[PDB]
Amino acid sequence: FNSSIGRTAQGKEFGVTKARWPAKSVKFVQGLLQNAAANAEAKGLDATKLYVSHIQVNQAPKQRRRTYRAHGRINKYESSPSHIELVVTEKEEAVAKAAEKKVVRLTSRQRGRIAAQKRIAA
Amino acid sequence: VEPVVVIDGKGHLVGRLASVVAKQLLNGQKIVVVRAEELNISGEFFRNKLKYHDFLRKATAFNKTRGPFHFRAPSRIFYKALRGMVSHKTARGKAALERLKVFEGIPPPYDKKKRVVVPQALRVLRLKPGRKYTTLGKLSTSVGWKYEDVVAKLEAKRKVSSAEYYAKKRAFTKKVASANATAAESDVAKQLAALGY
Amino acid sequence: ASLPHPKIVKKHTKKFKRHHSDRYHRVAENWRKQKGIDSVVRRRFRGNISQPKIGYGSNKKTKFLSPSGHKTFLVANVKDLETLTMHTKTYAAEIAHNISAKNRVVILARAKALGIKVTNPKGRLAL
Amino acid sequence: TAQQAPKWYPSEDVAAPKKTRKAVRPQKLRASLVPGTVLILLAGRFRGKRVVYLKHLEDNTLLVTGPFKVNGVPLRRVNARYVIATSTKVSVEGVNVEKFNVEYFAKEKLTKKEKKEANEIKTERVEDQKVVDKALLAEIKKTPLLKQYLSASFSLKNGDKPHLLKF
Amino acid sequence: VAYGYPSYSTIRQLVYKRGFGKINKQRVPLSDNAIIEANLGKYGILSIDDLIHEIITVGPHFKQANNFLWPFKLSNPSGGWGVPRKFKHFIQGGSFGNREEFINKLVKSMN
Amino acid sequence: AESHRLYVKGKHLSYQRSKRVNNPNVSLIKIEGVATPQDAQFYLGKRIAYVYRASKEVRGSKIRVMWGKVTRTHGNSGVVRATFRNNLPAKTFGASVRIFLYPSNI
RNA sequence: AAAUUGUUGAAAGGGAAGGGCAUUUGAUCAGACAUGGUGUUUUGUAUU
RNA sequence: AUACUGCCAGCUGGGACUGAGGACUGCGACGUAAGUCAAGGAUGCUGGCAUAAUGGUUAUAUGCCGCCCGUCUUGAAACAC
RNA sequence: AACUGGCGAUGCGGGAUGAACCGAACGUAGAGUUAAGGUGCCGGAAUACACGCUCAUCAGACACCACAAAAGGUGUUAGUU
RNA sequence: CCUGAAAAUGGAUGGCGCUCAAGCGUGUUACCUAUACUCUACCGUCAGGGUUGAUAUGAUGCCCUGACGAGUAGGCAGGCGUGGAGGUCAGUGACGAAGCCUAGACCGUAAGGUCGGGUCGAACGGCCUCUAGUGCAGAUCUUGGUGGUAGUAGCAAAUAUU
RNA sequence: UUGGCGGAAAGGCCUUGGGUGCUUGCUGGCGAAUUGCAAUGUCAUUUUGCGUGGGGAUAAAUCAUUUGUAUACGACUUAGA
Repeated sequence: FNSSIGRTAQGKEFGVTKARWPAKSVKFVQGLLQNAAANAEAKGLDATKLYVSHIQVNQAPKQRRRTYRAHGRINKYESSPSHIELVVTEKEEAVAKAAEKKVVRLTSRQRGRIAAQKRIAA
Repeated sequence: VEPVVVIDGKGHLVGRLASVVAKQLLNGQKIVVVRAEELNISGEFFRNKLKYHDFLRKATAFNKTRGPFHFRAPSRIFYKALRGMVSHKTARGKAALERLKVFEGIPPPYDKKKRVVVPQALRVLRLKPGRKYTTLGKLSTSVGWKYEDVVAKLEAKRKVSSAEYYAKKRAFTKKVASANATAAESDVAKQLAALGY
Repeated sequence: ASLPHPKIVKKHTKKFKRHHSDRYHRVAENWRKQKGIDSVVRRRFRGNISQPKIGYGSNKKTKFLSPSGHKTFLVANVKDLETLTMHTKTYAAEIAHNISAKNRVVILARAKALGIKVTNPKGRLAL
Repeated sequence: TAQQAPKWYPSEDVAAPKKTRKAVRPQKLRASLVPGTVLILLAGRFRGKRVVYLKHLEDNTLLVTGPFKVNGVPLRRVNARYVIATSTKVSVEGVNVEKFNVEYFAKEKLTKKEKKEANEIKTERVEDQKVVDKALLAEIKKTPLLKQYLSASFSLKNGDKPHLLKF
Repeated sequence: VAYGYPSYSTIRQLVYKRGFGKINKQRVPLSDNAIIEANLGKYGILSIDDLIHEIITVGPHFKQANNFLWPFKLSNPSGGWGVPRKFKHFIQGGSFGNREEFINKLVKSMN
Repeated sequence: AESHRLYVKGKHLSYQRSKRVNNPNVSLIKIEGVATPQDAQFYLGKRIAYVYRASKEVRGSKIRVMWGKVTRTHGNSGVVRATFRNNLPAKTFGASVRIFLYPSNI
């Protein structure tokens, strides 16, 4: 959602030219981040390995106003509220190992070859 | 079917050579063409000069930087001749064009290597004797190529180094002939003669 | 067990999708014949989708057969299995979707007892 | 339900085939290969190896030997379409060949449970090899270079054109 | 059309290879002497060669014998038409019209 | 010695095609050293294999194969017509093919 | 439910995308030598 | 006693696609007498693999091809709606 | 306006492209031949064979068809008196 | 072959390029490939026929033979699906009906039918028939809901705020 | 290992010395077999790991601040332990 917004050097660190400072969005996310950190503290989590593992903003129902246009016309003047949710988890180690055993199917000629290679080799 | 076929363009017709190479590239033969400046076009120099001026006319009217790009180097003129014989806008055509390299003179990786000719495209085999023809180097210079004089000095260098190797080659081969003359009248050589060798 | 059954590879295994059902959401994929005056599909232009035609019809002695060679009969109860008793090599039972799990066990037991192949003898359980 | 019993019924018993008029006539082998001819194998474990042709077997299959002493190819049987017959011929007179047949190479196939989860030669078979090879070697020595001929595996070389290549 | 004068060889080959009788408005392959005798026996034509004979040497019962034969369904010529363009007269280097004896080569390669 | 070839070097040239319609079920194959139809008759009926590699080992191999046969000759210049068990992918135009010496007649 | 949206995740992308035939590659899946030589040498022997 | 033409129910090879179809019949061929056969449509033998290997689906890539549908109209992809 | 064949109502191969031209009209597949049109490369198919002719400081290059004329040239070739 | 021969964006023997041609006239072959021709399989349609045979096979059943298949406007036929009605399956079902989602499966040329998995909570199907307010992509269609545009146009008259 | 040569894209060529294998130049001994009558029947790199170990010299850009030779914003020109 960056069409025809301004450019800045503070987007260089992200490899963009277009960036902004959404104060109201940042404050709301800060209040949610604080709620999540408080939720983790009451959950006994480490609270120094916590990272934003899930975060998502979708549209809450529109708050509807109206705006007056030329020649006695009315248009919508709508808010686009947000549902925000996020999940903070602490970073862990490798999840698992031991990939597939992959039960092998060889033909008769394949078995004879490796048996011949095995005796040829040492 | 060789891994790379290196053709020298000297005394070759650009169109017929472009046709042969394009077929080889499509069939999977990597090709490099050297001596692009000594390539030939049929017709007098004035004819082929006028034709490139006609090609020079064509350009996008509202922005000349998107129109046809008129490459002046003799290697690029051959490349243009070949790209017209390849479906270059398809992925298969890009792959065939990648298998081709064109050079003026012979850059270092190829003046130690074998050079072949295409009899279908050779000028002394194709053109009727007495018929006027254009050398690519002179044509390219006239339309704005800058490196004819540079190539001539670097080609003179390569040739004179190439002359020493051949005289060395003749030196090494004559020692075989005279030593084989003394190792001659052998039963093995007689037996091979009876057996086709 | 048998002969190498007909319908070897293909007559037309691809779905006949409705034209422009890939273009608009409102156009469902259920086959509809284009009736337009200018339709490239109706006029059979090269490079367009194929329309269903009676020539695609399957061999009569293989038509309606599963890959196993049995025809599938929908069965709602054990009594619906009586018709399949003596034709276990040409028919197979399919337990209807709305049969309870307790009654599904009974139909499975009877079909296995008389050697009736069931097309879906694994519903309502895991392996 | 739709129907208590379908109005039409299929067949219960399995149809019997009718009498096929296809008699199995003997194979007509090509003339290039006669017993004693040096062959070249084109496929299998011994692809490219040179073995002499010994006998035409009952299952349309050539019987050949290296000899095993010469190139490691035992008394074996090959498909006639997977060999190349050459003009080099050693006389097959002196080696008895009447004891070889399809029953000679009876297999005793493996069982399904026998499976290579991780990854012998009969005395008569090897003794038969020692009899055929000594009789066939004894004739190989009459042509010089032939024992060295039979050891070298065949390969195509850059420029070798099989349609023009005479064997 | 292309037409001309067929010899005995091509008529024999036409009837043997592509010979079908019009029987009950149906195109049934000849394939047997009985099939001709059952339909043309009243005219004395009892064998396939009896039918061929009534065609090559135009006999009194040619019309019945010829109409009994279904129209012959030939292939395109095996080696081509021998000309770049069919739809000129044979005399003009085309293919249509009367080629007197050269119909035999064209038909045999089509049959 | 160092040479171990028993097949003939061949190039997959294209599908059988008209100007604008191609038939993938038939492939046109060049045989190395064959420039006339008469020399191509030797290879009629001979087995062909397009040999290619895949990153996933399937049945103890990372090398997969499609088999075929030389069915007839094509044109005047030694190209032959070939059909494969599965048609060739058409990214293999210009790719190498192996024409074997079996089934053999010499 | 759909449109529309945040979007397990996968994939593709040099001036649209989408489609048809064909194969390849990836992913994914249905169908199969389970009881019928002995009327039965083992195997919880009327469970074959 | 021959690069031409015609004919042969003359001969000898090399490739390809197809195998439809019965619980029992027809027309024929071949030896001088157990009957066989290439005669109203494939069998015999031999391997490998009982698994995603073949195949179905779907995504991509590749080759070639593919203008936006409805409508009125002689004529629509239309710079017609 | 006449006769016919077409397009409209029709895809398919060819004429790059195109309602009508050429070829051929269409169930779903396979093999073999072809049509019209082609076979330097794009592009499947002879940079084949044979005899000539033409060099253009705007060559020419295939019906419908996407144009060119009168008049001229010891340019070149053949021919007539 | 050349002159005659002048038009407007850059440009089209289809393009490249071609000069004892890859040009032009002609001859001879070889070769390429259409949904056309030949042959074979399978679908359908139509036509012409056979069949009252045993303690298994409703005769609109079973079977044999041949030909044919383009289609707008339009006609007809056989079917697919929807709401309700009579009859039946002494049908399915809270041990889960209906509905919905599912680049899962099967069947049918198709309309669609069946089924696996998920969600779900009270009804609902098959078959023989009856009946109709019975099938949508369009009507600048109706009502409702929602996009791209787009965090864009903009939120600058009335002196001015700290 | 010693001498050179090669800048067009050299990135590769020739080398004098030692060691070290092989050598089918010629003649022997032993082995191979059952991959079952074919099945590519598998023989040549980019990149990764709290990989292995033998070495190797221990930086900058960007934001922010600043500048006006620059500037709609970005961008630019400067300065700044």
